[PDB]
Amino acid sequence: YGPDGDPGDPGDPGPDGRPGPDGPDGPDGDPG
Amino acid sequence: YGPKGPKGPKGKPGPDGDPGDPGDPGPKGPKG
Amino acid sequence: YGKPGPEGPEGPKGKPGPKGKPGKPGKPGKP
Repeated sequence: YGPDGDPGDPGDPGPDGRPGPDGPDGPDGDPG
Repeated sequence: YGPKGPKGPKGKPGPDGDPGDPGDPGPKGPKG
Repeated sequence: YGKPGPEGPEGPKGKPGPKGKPGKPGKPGKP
């Protein structure tokens, strides 16, 4: 027959991750 | 000797990415 | 011809997702 063929190419990079968490709460407002 | 076999199937896709970085802080609350 | 080559390696992990949305506003100040 012959030697085994070359390995296939690496798979595709995985899907992008999900959107990150929402940022932290802003500081409370100044007294009037 | 014989010729090498056909190239193999491409690999499976990678796993999912991590969630993104946290968002920026909210704005300051309105003044009183 | 030889036998088929092996399946390739699994792909790498995906890139991190997009940066998150801004946080909510602070509370209104008091009178």
